[PDB]
Amino acid sequence: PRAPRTYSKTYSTPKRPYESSRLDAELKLAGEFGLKNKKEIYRISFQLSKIRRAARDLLTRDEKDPKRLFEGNALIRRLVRVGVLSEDKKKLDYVLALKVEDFLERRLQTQVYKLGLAKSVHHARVLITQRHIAVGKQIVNIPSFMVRLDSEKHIDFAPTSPFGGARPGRVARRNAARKAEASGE
Amino acid sequence: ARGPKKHLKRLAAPHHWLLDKLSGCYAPRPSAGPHKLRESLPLIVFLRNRLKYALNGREVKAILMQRHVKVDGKVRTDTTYPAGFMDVITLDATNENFRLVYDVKGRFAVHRITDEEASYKLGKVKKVQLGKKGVPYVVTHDGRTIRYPDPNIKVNDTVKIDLASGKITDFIKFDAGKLVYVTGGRNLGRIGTIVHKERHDGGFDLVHIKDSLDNTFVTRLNNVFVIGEQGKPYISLPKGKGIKLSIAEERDRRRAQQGL
Amino acid sequence: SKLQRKNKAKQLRAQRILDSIENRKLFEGKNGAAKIITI
Amino acid sequence: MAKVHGSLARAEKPKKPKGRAYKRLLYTRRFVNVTLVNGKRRMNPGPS
Amino acid sequence: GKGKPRGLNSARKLRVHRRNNRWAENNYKKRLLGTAFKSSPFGGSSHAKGIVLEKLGIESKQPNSAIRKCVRVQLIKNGKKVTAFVPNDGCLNFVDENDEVLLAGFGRKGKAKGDIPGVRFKVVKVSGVSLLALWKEKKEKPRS
RNA sequence: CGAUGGUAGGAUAGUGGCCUACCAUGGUUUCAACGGGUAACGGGGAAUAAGGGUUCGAUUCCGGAGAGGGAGCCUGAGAAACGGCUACCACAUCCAAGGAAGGCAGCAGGCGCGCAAAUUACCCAAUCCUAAUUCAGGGAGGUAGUGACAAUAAAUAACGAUACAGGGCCCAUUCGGGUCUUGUAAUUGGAAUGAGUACAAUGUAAAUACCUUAACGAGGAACAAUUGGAGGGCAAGUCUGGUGCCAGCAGCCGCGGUAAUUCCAGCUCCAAUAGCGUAUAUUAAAGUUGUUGCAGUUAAAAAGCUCGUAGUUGAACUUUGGGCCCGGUUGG
Repeated sequence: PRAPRTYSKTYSTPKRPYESSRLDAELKLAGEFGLKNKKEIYRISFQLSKIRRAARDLLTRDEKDPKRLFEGNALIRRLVRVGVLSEDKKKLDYVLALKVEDFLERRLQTQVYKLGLAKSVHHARVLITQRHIAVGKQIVNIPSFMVRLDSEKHIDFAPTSPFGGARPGRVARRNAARKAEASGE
Repeated sequence: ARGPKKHLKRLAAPHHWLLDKLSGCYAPRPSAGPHKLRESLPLIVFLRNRLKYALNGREVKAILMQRHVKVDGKVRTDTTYPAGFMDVITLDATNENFRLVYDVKGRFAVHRITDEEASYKLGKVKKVQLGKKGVPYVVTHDGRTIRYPDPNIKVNDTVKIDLASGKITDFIKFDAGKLVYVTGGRNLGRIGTIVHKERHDGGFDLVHIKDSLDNTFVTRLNNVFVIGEQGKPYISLPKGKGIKLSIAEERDRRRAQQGL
Repeated sequence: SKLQRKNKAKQLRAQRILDSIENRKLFEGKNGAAKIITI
Repeated sequence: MAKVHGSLARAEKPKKPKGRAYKRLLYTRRFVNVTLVNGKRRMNPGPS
Repeated sequence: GKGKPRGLNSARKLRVHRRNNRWAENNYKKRLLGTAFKSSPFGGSSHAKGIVLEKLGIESKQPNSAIRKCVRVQLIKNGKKVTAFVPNDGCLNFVDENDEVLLAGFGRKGKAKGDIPGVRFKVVKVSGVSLLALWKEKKEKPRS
């Protein structure tokens, strides 16, 4: 034998499948941000609905209760460090009215279009996938990075991509090898 | 089964050795020796999971066969010899001398000591009896028998042993207000002093111990190891010195110390 | 009791597992076999 | 009837775009334009 | 006073009445007596293979009326026989016989006031080939 | 024919009706004994979950039992051992017919069964155990092949131009003066890139693959997404074609008796995107198992009538008040 390897499932579908007032607000997020399927939106409601449950009972036990103070001021501290809670909303009741696009506005697909690198929200997810953008020194290629707050200011192009750096791709090299040698013949 | 068992599986290994749960399938099983099974630490968990000197099992046997590693002034080559509490591990080609003693969160700590403290060893007193041909002896917690003691020694006291000749220099009694180490249970590794000790006839006796910051707790009698009189131990204590810090107090004490 | 398996088992297959024996085991290997092999 | 075994790749209608681009297409065809039948609503209708 | 005891040392009457008349929940009685083995033609299984005896034609009498095509079969693990159903060769042209077939159940309960009459099973594949792969014509029945 | 106790022996590593002698007549039970069923190995734990709960646990860790079925013993610190021996029972192998041998619920692999489950591969490099021992051994264990069992990350297109439209904010004189948004124009342009292939290097016990990287690799019309539905529940059609080619008919209300606002097909739309498509179990929905928390006449449901076992449940009362003083953290 050996030890077993833990895993977890990360989303959850909803109870009523075909009812129309749900189906549109999911649609207007998938066109606003450009997400592939609605499994990507269930992924952000799961993660939210365990944050909300975690604060939902530290509120029940008393104040000046040392489990509220150790597990509270860490949950608050992690949400600000990625930049979802506002810096003036550092109180535990304020996380109970958090919303689902306050995480959706921190992905790399959304934080690169706002910071002036791509002309549309679909020019982001194809710029990232093809290894062009590199926070720090690291080419990432995941459209759901959830950028930390003190590293919003490091995003740029890559020191290998033809856009922000060296040699052109194998169209322009192929076109230069289609015309410059063909200038004599 | 039919005889003794000889393998130890990986998840059943004792937790405070901190073997990672993916590298293999079995753990080292400690040999029969001076200290009990789940209260000791083999020489392979020391020399490759604490000091990081060796990178294999095949490297540890290459160290032990060159006759470097001693315990208590005696050479060992058993690759799972069971070193336990208060043992002295004297390497030679580095001139380092170690002493096995407890951490505060419940672990076996790396401790360097001098070249003069490594000439002796404490040990408590598990029984005192009258042997064959009328001579008496005394049994320590690691199993040394020593004939001809002073008559004023009783059980649960503490002797001091000279590792050269295997003999006794002096001893400490057991009463109220002494320095005491705690070697088993939940408050494991804390140091304090005796308030008083109540007794239950035909049961397990309880001591009450006060810290230095004056907060108290209770354990059974056998998890209590006398060290010295108040303010004066006989051994070199680790950092923290057996003070329990609450988890609130040790986040920010790590925060303000983070100035590197 | 539940010997009714050994009733229904050892009295479904006893002759259907008998129609295909000796065509398979007339080739026991000291005298009675000759397997013809071409390459 | 069956599959053709020769599909090695070493060395009537126009298509639809498949994937995240199809979600882009649906966003336009009901949320950047309009279709009515006199205020009353029978969108994606029968041609009459 | 509700007709049930309330006092504190009363836990034995309360738990021995509850399993007493728990025997009217209709599918808890099926599970403890274990009638799934002793009466059901499958014994407690999803699917089962049989071998087809003959073609049958069955009809539905009151308000509905048409020509429902079914099939006899005999199960291999059991020897007992049932009548299955084959779905919508309404052209009347897929009789087949002395073949190996795989049954299943309907998600069963129904309405036979139109008299869509008393069968309980269906057919999902035949002779090692799915049914829909023949109706949508992706395979054809294996023979030499 | 030891069932419950007393006294003395025998036997064992040792206590004990464990066994044997003489004696006593005990021990269990409606607070369920004793017997019957179990498609029952027990726990750590698992799925569902407002709270209470219902249903599982053959299966990576610890404990017990077994080695075709019963019984018996040898060697040993340790076995009533089966990769030890001996008997009978059920099996079955070779035979010059005198005889002689045998146990895959270890690892790969069998022709059997059934709805139902992988290679007769490479090595001791790691993890650890054994030996007279650093060196030898290990199907324990590691590495690959076969694997839509389950779980995580996310390709299948993104940018321009004119064009023709409209809306559009505005210059509006009215034009277009700006800002837009689409719409489409087998209207036109150039850039990006890994699926795949493959020098090297790195990986590894040796290799294979993933990370890195020369040369190669697209208008993509072909490097082309699929399963299920389009009266109602429940998102989506007033569309044309059958002589009812290829009619009960779709979980349940039902739709067929030509042309159907459901069958059979074409077109266009909807839902999930790797389908949860169908089948069988179980959980929520279920206050349709009700401690929390149901139902009393007419809807399923209060026994013909009073005395009375066990079980459950049972009125009130017996040291309150007054005074002084220290020392906590909170609003301050």
